This record gives sequence, structure tokens and C-alpha cells, in this order.
Amino acid sequence: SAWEKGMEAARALMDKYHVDNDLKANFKLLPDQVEALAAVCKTWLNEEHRGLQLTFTSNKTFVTMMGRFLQAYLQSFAEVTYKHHEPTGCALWLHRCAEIEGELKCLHGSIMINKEHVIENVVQISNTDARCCVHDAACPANQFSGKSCGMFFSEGAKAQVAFKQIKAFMQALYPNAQTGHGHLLMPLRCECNSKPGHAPFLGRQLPKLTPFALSNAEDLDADLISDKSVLASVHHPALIVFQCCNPGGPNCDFKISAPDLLNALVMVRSLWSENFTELPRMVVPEFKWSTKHQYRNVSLPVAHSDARQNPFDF
Ligand SMILES: [Zn+2]
Ligand SMILES: [Zn+2]
Repeated sequence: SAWEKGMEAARALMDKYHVDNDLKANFKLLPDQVEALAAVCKTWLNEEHRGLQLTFTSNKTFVTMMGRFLQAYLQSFAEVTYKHHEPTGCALWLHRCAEIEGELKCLHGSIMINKEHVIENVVQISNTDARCCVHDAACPANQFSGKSCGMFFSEGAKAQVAFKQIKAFMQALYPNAQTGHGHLLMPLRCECNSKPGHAPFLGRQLPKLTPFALSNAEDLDADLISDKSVLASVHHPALIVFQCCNPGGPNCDFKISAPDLLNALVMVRSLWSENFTELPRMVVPEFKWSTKHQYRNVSLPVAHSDARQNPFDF
């Protein structure tokens, strides 16, 4: 059986990396069973990469993600699969966000509309470079629609840097490669929508894409360096950071940067290679827009105080 083939591999890794006997014991190739895999990733990491540096991500998240990556390899190699149970929990977004200067596109594949954020002594916060989902060009300041991809940006330029960063970061890693480093390896689910059979929840249905500034302290050095991977963040002091779907209802502490995310994948490939002869062909789904992703907003009409007793005049 394929299952057995999977069990064999999973088992090797597990004994070799001394995973808690309990985990081992209660392990089948069940889709929801990622723990056991994370532990493998956890110990190995340790042993072969202690003091790993993570930019804007948490350890749980990283290991966890490594866990899914393992799970995919495991599954592919064994040739087992579970319908509606994609392992990686990520997709490949062909963001055409670094093609036109000052131009960003949202998940819809549509260019993001620019809109200023003021409208009102007071404490007026201005956002002249904000960008929104075409389907939100009508909504008030940062309120998402029922068609929105839930993708918003308060600082277009920033966000473009981050996108540029990832691109340059990937080029660094993969200089010669028949493919335009236009894809963005992004997670489609966080802790909240981790399981297919999950309590539907309002708001953003995908992890939030948020660019974090690096500059802050990073602009305090540059010229010495030679390492392409380093140069990238330096020429583009901003990173793409994915958090919870909604950082009301549920909320998780999911946090991982694009690079750390791409690094978790790479790292799983090495771990696999240090244990298995050949690396199986692992396919991260291409991102395709769908309703499944549409922002779930609840729209309720709100009352307004009228100093009147009765609604109308007669
Ligand atoms: Zn959109
Ligand atoms: Zn979440």
C-alpha cells in the first residue's frame, strides 16, 4: 500500500530524530497529523542549524510550515493524497507587483486603486499613498467589501519594495532558472483555517499580507557587502509579512515572512535529501482567484439619532 510506504518514511525520520514516542505511536498519514512532522523538523533544525535567524516570523510558525512541507514530500513520495486536504497550505501567486514602478495588483489580478485617507482641531492621519482592491474603491476608509480580496495597503511604495525584495531575494537563491521569479510562495491558511472542516469565520479568508519595514535600522550600513541575498533586503528595506487571516471572531499568532517561508521550503528539501535518496516532485498549487477567498463582511444598517418622537409628518 502507498500508505505503508508513507508510514515507512515517516517512521524512519521519526526514529532517527527521536520524536516523542507518543507522537510516533499515534501516527498515521492523517492529513491533520502535522505535529509529528514538526518535531522531526524541530530536532533536525536544532542539530543542523541551531541559531537560525528568522526575520519577522515566529518559531512555531516556521517549524509548523516546515511540518507541512515535510507532509507534502511524505505524501508525494508515497503517492498518497487526500481530497480537499492540500498539505502545504500555500499557493504560488503570480503577483505582477514588481513590474511597473508604483504599480501594485491585488489577488484579483487587478491593479490596486489609489485612494487618499483623510476626510474630516483634530488628529488627522493622512494616507496619500494607500492602495485598495478594485472592489473596494467605493468603500470608506479601509472597510472591505463582500467581493474584496481583503488586500489593502496604506503605503503603496513600501509594499512595492517588499515585493521587489522577495523577487530579488528569490533571484539570489535561484540566479539561473527557466522561470520568472514572479511567483510568490504564500500561505492560504493560518491557524484559523488550518482545517478544511472549520468553523466558518467572518473577515479576511486568507492570511494577511503585510509589508514590514527593515530600513529602520538596516539603512545603517551598505557597500561593504557582497552576498546577493543580503543585498536584496538592503536594496529593498522591506519584507512581505504574512499574519493571521485577521489580526470579533478567531485570531491566531501566525507570523512568517516571505523569505522565511521560502526558506522553510528549502530547508525541508535539504532535510529530505539528507535522509532520502531522491527528492520527489512536489507541487505547490498555482494561485487562482475564487470566491472561496472573497472577504466575508457582514453589512448592517446603522441607526442615526433623530430628535424626533415620530418617524414622519402627517
Ligand atoms: Zn482584489
Ligand atoms: Zn489565524
